[PDB]
Amino acid sequence: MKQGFEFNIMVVGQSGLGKSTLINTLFKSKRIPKTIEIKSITHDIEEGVRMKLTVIDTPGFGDHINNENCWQPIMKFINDQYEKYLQEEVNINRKKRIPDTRVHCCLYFIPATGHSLRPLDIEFMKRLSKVVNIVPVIAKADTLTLEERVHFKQRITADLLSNGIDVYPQKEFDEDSEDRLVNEKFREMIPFAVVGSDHEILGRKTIEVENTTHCEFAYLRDLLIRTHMQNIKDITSSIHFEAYRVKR
Ligand SMILES: Nc1nc2c(ncn2[C@@H]2O[C@H](COP(=O)(O)OP(=O)(O)OP(O)(O)=S)[C@@H](O)[C@H]2O)c(=O)[nH]1
Ligand SMILES: [Mg+2]
Repeated sequence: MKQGFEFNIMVVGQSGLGKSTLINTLFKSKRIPKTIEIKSITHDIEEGVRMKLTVIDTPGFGDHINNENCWQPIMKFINDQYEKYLQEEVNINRKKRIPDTRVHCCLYFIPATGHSLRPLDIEFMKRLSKVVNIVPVIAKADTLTLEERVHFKQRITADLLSNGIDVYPQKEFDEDSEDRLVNEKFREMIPFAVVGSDHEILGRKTIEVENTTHCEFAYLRDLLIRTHMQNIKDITSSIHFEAYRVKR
């Protein structure tokens, strides 16, 4: 006795940052081979209401000498979903609901270098933010100490700001004071410090990934699935998708 709400999360980042590991971690909260192709993974989860969660795994980039050929297949997948949705909106014969395969949210994995963002990730996120909602994440946050994590977060924040990378929740979309407070609590977490679960409590040789004090994956999951879910979709539709509609 519930209804199905669709939600699409895409993981993006360099090779071996724990993208696939986080996906199975995220689904198992309700050797992984090398990701060579873009794969969508869908499972129905009942958080009172049923949600049709789809997670899109992507092959890592930054591994070659030229990475423009790596930033292209992901941009095509995003726009193709924007294309598949638009071909059904113009479809005047269609009596049925449109299935939403559009990427609503996109996690971006940042390597724990402990320094400023590299030109690659900067240019990549600037492209992605222009066509989709990005949520930057500190890949393998267990790599860093407590002190280093604080310093790294402070630095990543400065880059997004200095490079004009608008991440969710974009400040230009805050309605009132109550909307801003909840959004501030989200932005203060960016970049989210996540940890993939090695075997099984979902732990990491030990580090409980579902613990809010050990890492921030528990917060990120609930915020994206429960708290910020509908707001992301609304911005994906009214802002990002309309930007695509006008271009074509
Ligand atoms: N220390 C640590 N290691 C992790 C974490 N998450 C994943 N790993 C390790 O990283 C390695 C790669 O995990 P993986 O899922 O392959 O990243 P990946 O991006 O899929 O590799 P690729 O798909 O981009 S080519 C695995 O050996 C996994 O155990 C994490 O949070 N902390
Ligand atoms: Mg992978």
